[PDB]
Amino acid sequence: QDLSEALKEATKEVHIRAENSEFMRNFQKGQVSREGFKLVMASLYHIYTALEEEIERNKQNPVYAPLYFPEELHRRAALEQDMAFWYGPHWQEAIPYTPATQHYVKRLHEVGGTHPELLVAHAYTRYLGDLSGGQVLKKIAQKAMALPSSGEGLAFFTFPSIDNPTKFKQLYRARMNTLEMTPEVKHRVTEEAKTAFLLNIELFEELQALLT
Ligand code: HEM
Repeated sequence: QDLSEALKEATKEVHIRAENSEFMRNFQKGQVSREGFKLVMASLYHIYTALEEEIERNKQNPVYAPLYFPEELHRRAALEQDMAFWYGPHWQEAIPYTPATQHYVKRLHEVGGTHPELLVAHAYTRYLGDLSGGQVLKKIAQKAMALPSSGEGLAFFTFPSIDNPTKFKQLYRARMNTLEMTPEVKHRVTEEAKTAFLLNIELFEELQALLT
């Protein structure tokens, strides 16, 4: 079985649970507010910064190299633009760094520095989601908060270097399937993907508590 299919099958259950977290449930209903949106986007800024720092550290490592697509996928630059939009010129000293966000970042650094063969699980969890349901979330946010079609405030959800997300997603999956795989690695990669989803659920649960 291809790694791309194994990951989808391994995370379809936790994905349903993630969609139904209180925060995401409210988001989908279009009940997302500026306060809550700023919290999630600031948290993602920290998460993608860590993820991409680890991707750079392992770009030449065969256990990840086939998935090195910084021009097309990396989100740090986009999040920096969004932070300036939502938090202003001095966003760097204004954005929050929640405990759940810190925990996620911690695991990313452990994986990138000690278990790089599992980094693909984290890239899969974040990037393939961004190219999929992330586009649905983008539309909901635009409608709920009156964000312009021009993209301001939603750079994170925009991929100017990718003509068609569906096509790129198929390419990314194909390259994922070229990674040298063994039962050992496949087993652990799918397990780490479930952990990545849980880290996201825990973040959402925390943000919801901060909002309520
Ligand atoms: C607000 C709740 C969410 C909505 C509306 C949503 C919706 C979707 C949709 C419509 C797809 C495409 C399904 C398909 O092609 O069969 C998808 C796939 C995906 N989502 Fe989400 N999603 C949500 C939250 C999340 C979260 C929290 C994560 C984890 C960061 C996530 C990660 C993924 C991944 C990795 C994929 C790609 C699956 C694959 O093709 O292998 N999603 N999502």
